Amino acid sequence: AAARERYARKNEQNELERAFNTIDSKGDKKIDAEELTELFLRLGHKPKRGEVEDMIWEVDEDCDGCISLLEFQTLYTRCRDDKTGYEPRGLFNVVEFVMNDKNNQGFITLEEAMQIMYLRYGRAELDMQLEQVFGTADLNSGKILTLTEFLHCLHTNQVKQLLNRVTAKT
Amino acid sequence: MREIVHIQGGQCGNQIGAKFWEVVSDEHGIDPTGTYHGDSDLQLERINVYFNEATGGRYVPRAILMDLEPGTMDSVRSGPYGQIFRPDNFVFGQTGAGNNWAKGHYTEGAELIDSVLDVVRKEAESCDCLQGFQVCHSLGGGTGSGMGTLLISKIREEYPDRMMLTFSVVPSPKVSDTVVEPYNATLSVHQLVENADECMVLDNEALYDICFRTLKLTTPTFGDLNHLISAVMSGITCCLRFPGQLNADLRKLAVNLIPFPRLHFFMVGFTPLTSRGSQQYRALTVPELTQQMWDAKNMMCAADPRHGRYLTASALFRGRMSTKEVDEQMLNVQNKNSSYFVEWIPNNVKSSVCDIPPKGLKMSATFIGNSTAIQEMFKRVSEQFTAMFRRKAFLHWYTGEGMDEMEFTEAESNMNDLVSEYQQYQ
Amino acid sequence: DVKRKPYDLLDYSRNAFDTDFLEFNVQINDLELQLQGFVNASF
Amino acid sequence: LYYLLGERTRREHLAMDMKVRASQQLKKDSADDLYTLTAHFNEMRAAKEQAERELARMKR
Amino acid sequence: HNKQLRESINNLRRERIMFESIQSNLERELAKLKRDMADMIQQANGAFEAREKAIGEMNALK
Amino acid sequence: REVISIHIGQAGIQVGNACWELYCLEHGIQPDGQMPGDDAFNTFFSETGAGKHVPRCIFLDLEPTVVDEVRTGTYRQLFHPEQLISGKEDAANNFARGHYTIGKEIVDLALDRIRKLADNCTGLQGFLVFNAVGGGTGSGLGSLLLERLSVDYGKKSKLGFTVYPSPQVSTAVVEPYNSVLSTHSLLEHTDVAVMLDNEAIYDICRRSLDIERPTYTNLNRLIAQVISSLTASLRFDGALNVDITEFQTNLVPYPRIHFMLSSYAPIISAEKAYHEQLSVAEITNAAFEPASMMVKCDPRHGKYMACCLMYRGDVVPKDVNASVATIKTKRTIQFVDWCPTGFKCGINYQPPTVVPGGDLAKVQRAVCMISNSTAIGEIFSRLDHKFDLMYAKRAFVHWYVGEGMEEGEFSEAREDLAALEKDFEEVGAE
Amino acid sequence: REVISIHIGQAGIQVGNACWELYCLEHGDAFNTFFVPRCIFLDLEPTVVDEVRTGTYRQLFHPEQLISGKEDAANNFARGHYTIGKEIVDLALDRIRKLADNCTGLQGFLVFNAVGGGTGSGLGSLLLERLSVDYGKKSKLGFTVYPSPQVSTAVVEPYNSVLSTHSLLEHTDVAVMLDNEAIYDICRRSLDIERPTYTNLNRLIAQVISSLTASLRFDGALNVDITEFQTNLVPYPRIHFMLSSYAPIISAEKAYHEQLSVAEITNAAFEPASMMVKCDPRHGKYMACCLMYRGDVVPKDVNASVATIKTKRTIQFVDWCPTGFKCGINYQPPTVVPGGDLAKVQRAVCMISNSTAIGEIFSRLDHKFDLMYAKRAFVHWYVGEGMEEGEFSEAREDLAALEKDFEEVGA
Ligand SMILES: Nc1nc2c(ncn2[C@@H]2O[C@H](COP(=O)(O)OP(=O)(O)OP(=O)(O)O)[C@@H](O)[C@H]2O)c(=O)[nH]1
Ligand SMILES: Nc1nc2c(ncn2[C@@H]2O[C@H](COP(=O)(O)OP(=O)(O)OP(=O)(O)O)[C@@H](O)[C@H]2O)c(=O)[nH]1
Ligand SMILES: Nc1nc2c(ncn2[C@@H]2O[C@H](COP(=O)(O)OP(=O)(O)O)[C@@H](O)[C@H]2O)c(=O)[nH]1
Repeated sequence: AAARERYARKNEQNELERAFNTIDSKGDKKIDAEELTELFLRLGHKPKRGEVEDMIWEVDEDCDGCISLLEFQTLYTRCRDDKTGYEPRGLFNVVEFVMNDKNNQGFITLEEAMQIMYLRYGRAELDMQLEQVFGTADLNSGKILTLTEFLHCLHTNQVKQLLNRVTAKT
Repeated sequence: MREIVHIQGGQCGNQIGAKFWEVVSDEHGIDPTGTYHGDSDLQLERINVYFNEATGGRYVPRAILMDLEPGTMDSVRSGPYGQIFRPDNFVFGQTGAGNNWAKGHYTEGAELIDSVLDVVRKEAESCDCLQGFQVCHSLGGGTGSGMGTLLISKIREEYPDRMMLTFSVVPSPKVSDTVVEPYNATLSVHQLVENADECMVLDNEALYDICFRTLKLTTPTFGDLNHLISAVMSGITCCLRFPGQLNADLRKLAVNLIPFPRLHFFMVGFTPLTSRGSQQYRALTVPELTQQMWDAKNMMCAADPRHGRYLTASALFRGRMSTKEVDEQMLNVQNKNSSYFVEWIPNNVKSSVCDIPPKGLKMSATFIGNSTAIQEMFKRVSEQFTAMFRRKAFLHWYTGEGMDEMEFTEAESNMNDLVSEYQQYQ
Repeated sequence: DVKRKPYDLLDYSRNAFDTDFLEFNVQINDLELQLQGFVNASF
Repeated sequence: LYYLLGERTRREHLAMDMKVRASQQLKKDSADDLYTLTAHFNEMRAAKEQAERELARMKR
Repeated sequence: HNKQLRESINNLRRERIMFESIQSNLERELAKLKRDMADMIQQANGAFEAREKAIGEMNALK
Repeated sequence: REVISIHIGQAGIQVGNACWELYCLEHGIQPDGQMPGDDAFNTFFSETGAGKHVPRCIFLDLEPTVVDEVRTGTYRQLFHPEQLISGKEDAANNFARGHYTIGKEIVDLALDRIRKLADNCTGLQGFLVFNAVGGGTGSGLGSLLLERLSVDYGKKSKLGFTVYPSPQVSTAVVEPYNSVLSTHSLLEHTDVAVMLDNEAIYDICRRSLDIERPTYTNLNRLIAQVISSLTASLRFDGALNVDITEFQTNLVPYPRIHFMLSSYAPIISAEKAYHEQLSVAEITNAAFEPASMMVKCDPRHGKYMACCLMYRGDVVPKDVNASVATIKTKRTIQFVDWCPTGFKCGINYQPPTVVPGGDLAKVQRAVCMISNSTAIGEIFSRLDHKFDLMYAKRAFVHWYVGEGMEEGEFSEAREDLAALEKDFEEVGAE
Repeated sequence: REVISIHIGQAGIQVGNACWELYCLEHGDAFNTFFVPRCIFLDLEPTVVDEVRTGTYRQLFHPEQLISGKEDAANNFARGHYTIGKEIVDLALDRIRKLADNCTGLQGFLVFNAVGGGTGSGLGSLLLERLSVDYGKKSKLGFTVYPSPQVSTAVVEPYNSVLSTHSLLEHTDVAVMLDNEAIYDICRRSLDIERPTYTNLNRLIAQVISSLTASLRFDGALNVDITEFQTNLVPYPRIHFMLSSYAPIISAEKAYHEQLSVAEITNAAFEPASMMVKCDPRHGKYMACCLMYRGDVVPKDVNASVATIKTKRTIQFVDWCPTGFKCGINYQPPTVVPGGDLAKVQRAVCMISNSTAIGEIFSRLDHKFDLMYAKRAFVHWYVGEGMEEGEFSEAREDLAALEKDFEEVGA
């Protein structure tokens, strides 16, 4: 399963660099909380009162305040190989959306490419993150991807084993 | 330190608890007016588990009385040690359930348990580190069964990571006071299997035979039965109140005694229990205590464990004793009667010792055995329930109040899978 | 293995070959990198 | 989630602390190496002072 | 409770700053020490190389 | 030459209440901490201020009652209050609760108390830990505390005197789980680990101490004698001394074989003392018979690797060396082939003292034997049977999994102990 | 060698009620530096002052020295600075003049105030202004009580704290921060008083004050006067706010068991769990430390202890100061007060250091002040008392400059 990931990284690196510059609006290397709202407006989604502060808080862990391109690759790699890490993914999603965008409204079938790269998974597992069907396409935006990803992560996180454990029968 | 609030429901629950607070207060040296008069420092150091100093040596019990009729509450404050409870803790309805479990669980419960929960919430936050909750009730009545049942469900939703005991008497065909006992029993147990942490099965038959043959009483009024039950309940918590060579808290016993999460109904006994003609002719040794402890007739439930096998068993000993005798006695009673114990668990008996006996006796014991014979009781009530339900007798007060047909079918199904999983694990 | 699958390739009435294509596309790059290592390995 | 973010951050901070401790060991022993090695340089220095001294004696 | 957890995390990240700062200073100091190690070795080696030359010429002259 | 002693759990600090009573009585220190050169006491007590002695020990437990009696006991003054650590709720015979639920917040305070105890010391010999592996507090945070000690010090000795659950005499039910999950760290964290069964101590005091109804007090008393006998070499000068870093080298032939059978002699009652003289010849014999061992196991099924012999009292090296020669030439006991000399002897001058109310007679001289053998391999197999016997239907695992564990460590720890069985077996083979 | 002490407000004179109890008890020629006392209690409410007038020390204090106003400052900096201060401040300084006139070798003044109140903030700043004009060159030791982040008794105390600190920069020369929440935590952790009052707090504050002036009252092996803190601890004219700590703050039960020596108490004086200000000095970098030693202490081990501190790495030092210590040793052991909750000790240590953790406190206070001020809440009370809208924003920008100064110097 390594080949999918290595090949994906080999190509997405150049897309990522421009994705970074494009998210920046001041022509610098630092991504301020101010820029994030502008990006969401471009996607067509609205943040909540404290969302941006959490978004900036969780990603940065080598200094405090604004974020830097170095933090951004660290985040990218950790989140990408995060899978069984139970780790934060608040600002990973917005950047992955922007990089996986080339239509400037969202993406349709490319979710599957995202999915296969993360895992082969299943058609039923696809019916989990969203309701896309193989034959039909849809229109999509920023609103419907971030919310569903965020909810899925909350749904997996909740389930744990207390008296939900099940042992082989006698 | 660790604190247990007390909740008494219905007439049976209220009278059981009244004798309980009398016996406990005598152990700690508090007179009926609520002041301290003890001598040893060991009595003053562990009264925070059950009491709160109010003002000037006033120790009030940490208890909550709850029912639907005024007669029980008045009967509490009339008798001695009736003036020690705080009057705000008398959460109290007026109309009554009438041995109708739906009225105790859907009609009258909706207007009382919120008030009960306010007092219970106040008693939980009044202490620092809860050990658990202690509920005394019945299974055949309405206001003890339904009212206490919904209370247990709501409490487990609020404080889930805390222990919980339910001391419950169950009905039996020979001692049959109410007519709708099976409807109440099977639905009440259907809630206990998914809410209570561990339950202690009691019944009135065993109480009657203990007072007939062992105690040899002539006129055993309910005061003596409640006197017997109180000694057992004080025994389960002596480890929290007095130091010893081998302490065993509530959590320690539950995690050690319950091998599977739904199989948490226990059979209880108590030792010593001797008549006044033989209280002089006996000795006080650990083996003498052990055989009278494991006796079949001495179980405080009318379910003979010798019809089945023991899964786990526990012993709580009180008094200055030698731990070698404790351990060797458990080993011997398991080796001779080897077939009566389950096989895929070695050393099925956990034992603990506390260095303070009950007042007036040199050495006592308390037995808590989780056997597999308890399925007899579930079948004994299940067939009576199915016999009644297959013609819808007594159903219109149930279906006219809010239950549907699927609830009784759910009760049978849960009843049937529990007796089936008892049968597998035995 | 791709050209033995039951669906008709010309039909968009199935639209399930879109996972077969993205499995083919990974072993094509695998063949690429295998041949690159072969070139790197014979010198 | 936050209860586990804290555990990963604590792990990262300890991974740095055991590193800081190891760095002090490198600092200390390297200082010791300078003292022993400069003594070696003085010995070779002493050897040559005595060496060119006896050469001139032989020349005269 | 979330706010309490947040502050504990911020503390560990702040504690990391000074540790990583002192680590950078230690690398610099160790670099300065090891560069001096190489320079002093060369100087000692030059004295030894000079020594064999002087001894050889003395013997040869005799 | 300072060593600190830590007591974990109920059984742990109960053993300590015997040891420190015994220690203060040896050095003439009153229970209030003041004495009414002579630096021998230094290895355990630090002289604070003027004329005051504080022990080098911390008691810690997750349950409040067992620590509290000590606070209000006779020795209120002896121990600084901060040392006696307590929790708010017990682990309740639950290894997971003691290793993941309550240990995680108590052990941090423990180590930052341990830190300044070590700082007050100068020439720290090592640590010694007291715990029973059957329970939760002794097992869970016990193993946890050992792991954190290994990353803090590592190179320093950590003498672990552990009590295993006995085969037949037992008080708990889930102690098989507790022992396996605790052993999995007792392997690679303790340097030197001594087993102490419970049936052995019970059976000894029924036969030799002729006490037919023994409680925990007498058990703890004789354990203090053993510990005192191997620290007498630090406290008092002797004709042939051995320190705590000598077991490290002479008793552990492989980094995963450190499990020693302890035994003491002479366990003799007050009245028989008059009747039998106790010279060195007969006591060197008595140190090897299995009827005087501290672990109920049969070393006749195994072969000895190396043995250590503490001698106390008026013992000259002449006759003790002669007796060791006599033992090796006998054939009722045997040694491993590749080890020609299987002994390490030691003699110290002070005799063991008596405590008032204790059941040990006053003796001219005593022996404490600490050996290493392969009979330890039988205990592990005996334990594996009844651990797997219950685990095959996943009995009681629901508590541990709900408390924070999973299926991986049951399977992986079980097979790790199985690997340990193979290690003992392979070494035995020629 | 004499130093006079003024006490302002309800908090200042209650602290003084502990300070002078300790001084007279300690002295039963060395007393000349303090002794009638060289003090003036002054307050705008007469209830706390008349507690002194009817107390046990009715005869000790000269009657005029006890200054008392007629009406309160109503917890308003403006009221206590422009309305009511203007009547009491002139009488106060007319007394300080002839007390200083009686003195000959005056080292300096030392002031006690709390910046959350009206009097302590308002006329405390006003009094310091006119003293700077009259003397200027003489040291003024300011022991202030800043409001804690989470423990608070007032609501508008951010307004007073900012408005007081703005003048506290250029008026006091030495300024020592003391919060209340931190001392509450100290008395709970080390002194194990679960229910402390203001009396216990004020008692151990007096212990700190007495420890740093004991070099004047009694001869030591290495004496350190009031001008030394001025020089050795203030690297720049705008950085003078010092963390304080004292050791051993130990109860009677624990102290006898513990072996008190210089190395461990020098360590204990550097952990954040024993400081008089709720702040994290690990978050900052030390600039310079000052160590006061009292009792049986030789110069060897104080030097040995300071060496171990500098080599440890959980606490880091600034690059511009390699030799960041100023030690001081005095022979006289610390005295005790009957009824006081501290036990007798052979030797005690008071640390007064300077770091950038204080730079964190001012930002934390600025946010709370900033939130309320934007929607002009509570502003109209001060404006009616005589102030305007301008000085709130200009005091805000002055604290902003201070935040930048700490971030730049620490670099
Ligand atoms: N030798 C000896 N063993 C003891 C003593 N007290 C308890 N034990 C042993 O301790 C084991 C159970 O663990 P405990 O120490 O009682 O309790 P714990 O280890 O603290 O674990 P928790 O009960 O959860 O606190 C039993 O198997 C006993 O054999 C004692 O005084 N002497
Ligand atoms: N340490 C200590 N602080 C005190 C004491 N009394 C009050 N405070 C603090 O003083 C601050 C409140 O301001 P106050 O000192 O009461 O105000 P004031 O000096 O009386 O001025 P006015 O009240 O307006 O007359 C808070 O920080 C209190 O915690 C005390 O006795 N000791
Ligand atoms: N031990 C004991 N049991 C009682 C007492 N009074 C009633 N019971 C039992 O309670 C059952 C009837 O329950 P009831 O008192 O009506 O419960 P409630 O109406 O919910 O309070 C019968 O089976 C009795 O055996 C008593 O005083 N002592």
